[PDB]
Amino acid sequence: GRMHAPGKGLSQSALPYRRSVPTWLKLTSDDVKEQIYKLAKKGLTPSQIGVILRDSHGVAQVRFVTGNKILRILKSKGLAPDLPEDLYHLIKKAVAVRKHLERNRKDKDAKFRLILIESRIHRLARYYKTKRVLPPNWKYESSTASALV
Amino acid sequence: PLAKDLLHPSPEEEKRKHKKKRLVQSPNSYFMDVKCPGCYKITTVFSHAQTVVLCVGCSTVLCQPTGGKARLTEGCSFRRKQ
Amino acid sequence: VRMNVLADALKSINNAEKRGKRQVLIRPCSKVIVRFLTVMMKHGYIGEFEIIDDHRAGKIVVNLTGRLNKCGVISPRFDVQLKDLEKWQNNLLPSRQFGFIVLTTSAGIMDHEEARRKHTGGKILGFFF
Amino acid sequence: SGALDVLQMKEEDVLKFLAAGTHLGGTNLDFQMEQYIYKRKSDGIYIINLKRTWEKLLLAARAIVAIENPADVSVISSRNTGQRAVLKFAAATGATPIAGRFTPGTFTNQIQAAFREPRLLVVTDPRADHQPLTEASYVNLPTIALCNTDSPLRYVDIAIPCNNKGAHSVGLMWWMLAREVLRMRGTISREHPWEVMPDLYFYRDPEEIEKEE
Amino acid sequence: IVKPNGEKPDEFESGISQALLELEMNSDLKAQLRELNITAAKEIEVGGGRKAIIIFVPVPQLKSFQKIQVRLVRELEKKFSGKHVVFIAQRRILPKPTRKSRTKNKQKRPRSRTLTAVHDAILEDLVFPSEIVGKRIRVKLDGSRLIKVHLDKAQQNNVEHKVETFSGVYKKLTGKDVNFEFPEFQ
Amino acid sequence: MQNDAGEFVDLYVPRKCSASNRIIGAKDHASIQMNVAEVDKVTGRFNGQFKTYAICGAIRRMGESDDSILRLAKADGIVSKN
RNA sequence: UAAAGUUGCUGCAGUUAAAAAGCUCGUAGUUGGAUCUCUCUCGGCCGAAGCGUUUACUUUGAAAAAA
Repeated sequence: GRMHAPGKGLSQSALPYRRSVPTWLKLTSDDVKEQIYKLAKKGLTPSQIGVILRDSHGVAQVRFVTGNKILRILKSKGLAPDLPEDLYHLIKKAVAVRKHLERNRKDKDAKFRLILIESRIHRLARYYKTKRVLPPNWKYESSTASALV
Repeated sequence: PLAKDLLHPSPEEEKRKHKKKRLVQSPNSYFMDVKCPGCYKITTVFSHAQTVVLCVGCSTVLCQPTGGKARLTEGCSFRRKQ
Repeated sequence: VRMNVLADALKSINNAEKRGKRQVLIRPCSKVIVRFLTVMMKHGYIGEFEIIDDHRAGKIVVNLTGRLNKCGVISPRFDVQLKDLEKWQNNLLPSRQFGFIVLTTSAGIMDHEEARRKHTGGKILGFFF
Repeated sequence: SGALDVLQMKEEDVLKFLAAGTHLGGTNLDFQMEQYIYKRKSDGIYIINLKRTWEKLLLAARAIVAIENPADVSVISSRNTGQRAVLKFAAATGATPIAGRFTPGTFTNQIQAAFREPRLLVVTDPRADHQPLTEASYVNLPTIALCNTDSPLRYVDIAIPCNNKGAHSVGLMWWMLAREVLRMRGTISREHPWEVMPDLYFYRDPEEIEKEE
Repeated sequence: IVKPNGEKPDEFESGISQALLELEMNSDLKAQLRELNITAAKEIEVGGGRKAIIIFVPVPQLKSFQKIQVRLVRELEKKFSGKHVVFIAQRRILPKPTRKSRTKNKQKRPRSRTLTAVHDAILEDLVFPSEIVGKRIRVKLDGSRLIKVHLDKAQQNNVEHKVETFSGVYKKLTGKDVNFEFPEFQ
Repeated sequence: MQNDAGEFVDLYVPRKCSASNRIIGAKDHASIQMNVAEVDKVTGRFNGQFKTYAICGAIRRMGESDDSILRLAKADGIVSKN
């Protein structure tokens, strides 16, 4: 179930058994990679890149075409985001909640939600520091969070 | 029922099941080629697309985002693949 | 969350056998589950089973000959020496005439009698009778 | 049937089933009766697969024929709809009928006057004839029941999927069971139609006849 | 064309290489065969009296070799009458490390070079024109395993005769019994 | 049920359910032993032979006696297919 | 001390008999999914032949007063 919610939803993606490039996809590996580079240069996260390639270019799974994952491709090319996308969005949400709390101090539910979001941020940051994606000196601050976003 | 054959379920039963609870999971979605009356190329659209897909050679909209399957515009022929 | 997928497999087999069903679906599958099932099948307790190969983790359909009184797991996997095997098999087995204690051993996953034959101990995985 | 050409269902039997409304189930379906239906109609009625109906009827006949004493088979009916059908089946086949009230303890209480020890039990409706079904579980008594789409299958060992609501259908099925039992024994042959038409088994509802007369 | 690492081509390998060279000398697909080469070739018996040709191909070339797979296979079958022919990529299996590991074996074993992955890829390309859409493993009471592969239904026509040649090849170079059935409906 | 010499030492050998292979206890009065008459292939008449199916009371209680007996009959060729 | 499975590791309880924190977060703790089958001394039968990342485990073999 959800880490910070009582819900236990089953909704997710179901990858098909076949790992081969679909017959309708005439795009080559280098064509898909160039598409990924162009989308990344627009400032799109790998999730957005995958969604756009799925919804418009017929790319069912970038991994099965290019043999590599979107973040791995962007890291190889060298234009990957400094801090990982999920951590970036968690920090963005925490900054938004703190900005809201600055003007609404009686919003105790917002305070509870901020506590939960910051706990998620700390768990993700600890994981990333374990894997050396983030420097060991990296620390999320309640006073200087809006500089990482 | 006791002796329910769990190895070879009916295709109707497998289509009834949740996509993840199937014997081997398979998506309920598909990729479909849309052809427009005023276009020379066929555009592949996800059945459950989240983006607003414009015409590959025009400004005509192809599909609209929706809670589930994308809503195709009226006037463009969509054919399912595989 | 789910730890000890072997525990889930054995409990599902137990509940299916109690319900009288002829087949049980076990997911996820694993190497330890397959070896335990092979140990159970070599003694005629379950019969033939099949591994449904997803591309993520296994599934298994186990045919159920109505012979299994009980298959269970021991958690944690206590380390068992040969001199201490009799005490375990006196606590866990209904008789000295039937029933097996499964141990994972440097020589493989196998029942306590064959562990005695190979003169070896290991870690107790479970039991079935 | 046993995949036997002689025991396969014939056209006249199918027309009798369709005229009687035998294939018409009900709005509700029991989860243990799903294997006996074909599909649900647009009016919410389940269609009963007549091939499975014939298979279960012949299985019940095979069960009844393997009882050396004809009186050892007891045929029950509590609803008046199947009472005449049960009486006629008992007269034709040699079974013992219980038409009307079934006194509890008829199988389990040996002091009662009506105490009996059947070797086989055939009931019309498992829901209406639930008491003989429950008492058959005290005396090792296997049971045959004419079950509808919504009929519970507890203590029912051979269920014959059929409309057990309409008088025509239940009378026809008791007539068919009698005919199959006699054919399987040897009395009456399979190469000529039975001289008894099924109307001898139908509940009459005397008001209809009296207003017609 | 043929280029064994042991530098000892055989009569059958040389014959296969010269047949491929001839196919270069007159065909409509010469341009692709210029770069392509093979590692080895073997003749095996699938069962009864029939035989199979197994052409081992360098892995990077395999995909390109699969582009012209159907045409070249048909040509080689025509040159070899009733002999079925199959293209297998030559993949090496690094042994599972134990507490005996030397300087070369210091580098961690790639997953693609494990026995499981290599056998799965061998099975995948052994049926190449047909795609594997399912797999089951049946464990018999004696403990033996039988693999049942479900191939694509729409490609059944040109691979059904190849069944029992696929199984023989797999049992030869892999050592596991395999059956090639087709799903009732995909 | 055997001893070292080889003689059988049990008082008796209880029946097993034909649907579950579990032992039918000596006080299972809800259990049945259905006798199903066998039929000559040509004439369709009771030929004196029968197939015997013992069903425990647990199966009859859960409503599975119907399907269990149907499966047993189908396996024996008494009940046809479809 | 056993009886005491009335201290419960084996092996107890926690709806109403005694009992689940008002509720969440959360560090330590505990527990965690599938997956990987030569020998830089060589001499015309003998030895400088390697905890070969490691540990836990298991099976050895030493060594370990008597009473």
